[PDB]
Amino acid sequence: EMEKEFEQIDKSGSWAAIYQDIRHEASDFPCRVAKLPKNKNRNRYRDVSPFDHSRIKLHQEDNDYINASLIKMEEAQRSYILTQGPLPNTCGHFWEMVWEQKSRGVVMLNRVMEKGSLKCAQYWPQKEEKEMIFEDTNLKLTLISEDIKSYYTVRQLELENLTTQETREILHFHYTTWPDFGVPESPASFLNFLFKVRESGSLSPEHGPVVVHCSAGIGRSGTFCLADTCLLLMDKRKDPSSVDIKKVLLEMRKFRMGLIQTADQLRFSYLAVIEGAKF
Ligand SMILES: [Cl-]
Ligand SMILES: [Cl-]
Ligand SMILES: [Cl-]
Ligand SMILES: [Cl-]
Ligand SMILES: [Cl-]
Ligand SMILES: [Cl-]
Ligand SMILES: [Cl-]
Repeated sequence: EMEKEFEQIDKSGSWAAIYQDIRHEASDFPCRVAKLPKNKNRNRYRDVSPFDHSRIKLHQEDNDYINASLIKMEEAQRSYILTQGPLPNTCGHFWEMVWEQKSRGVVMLNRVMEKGSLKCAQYWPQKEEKEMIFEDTNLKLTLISEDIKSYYTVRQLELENLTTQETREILHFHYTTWPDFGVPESPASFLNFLFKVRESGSLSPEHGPVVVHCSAGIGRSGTFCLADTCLLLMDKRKDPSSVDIKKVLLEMRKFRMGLIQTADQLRFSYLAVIEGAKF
């Protein structure tokens, strides 16, 4: 069904058209907090801001602002936090958010440097013996171990609230092979990656929402949540063919602007849902 639609769209060369339809129909809500002068250095891209209604609020007495959005997919029964790649001055805020929201997993869809350009701060420790302390938010972060595979890495991180000395194990799922240009030829690796995250238990309702990010937290990140949600709906719905990817994406864009940044990413999402459903 979705296969047929895909084939027709591919044949017609109309991905760019469908995508522009989505941009035109997308929700528009205020982002007043994100745009306050005092928050200028908390935003990686001035063009990418969380809506006020869905933004994640930090709990400590300071400025509560982080560029992150709660995407709550009611029918699919899953929530995600989408956020930008942390900046050098917001790494403490990032881990404060993970703590306060009770996240079990963090999903990273970029390399820290791509095409020789910085897309994200080095917000986790690369070496066991060199832990990170975030003094502003009073958190400690230690690399316990990592499982480096050919197309992704999973790291076992220990996050300690230095105030209470409570510790939590955070799983860091790092997809390291997203192409420098465009999207993956095949969704196979991306899909295997998604299934790994699912198998880990990180997406379970017993935990706080998974934190998903790329550089701006809308493009590859959008692809990840969109595919996951659509596959959920297909599995749950009485009539699995009734899942409309464009409608699902518009629903998600009620919670964060700009999800899926290109027609190629839209096409890739279709591809991934189709292939994933077969599995
Ligand atoms: Cl201000
Ligand atoms: Cl990296
Ligand atoms: Cl490449
Ligand atoms: Cl699942
Ligand atoms: Cl990115
Ligand atoms: Cl639908
Ligand atoms: Cl857009």
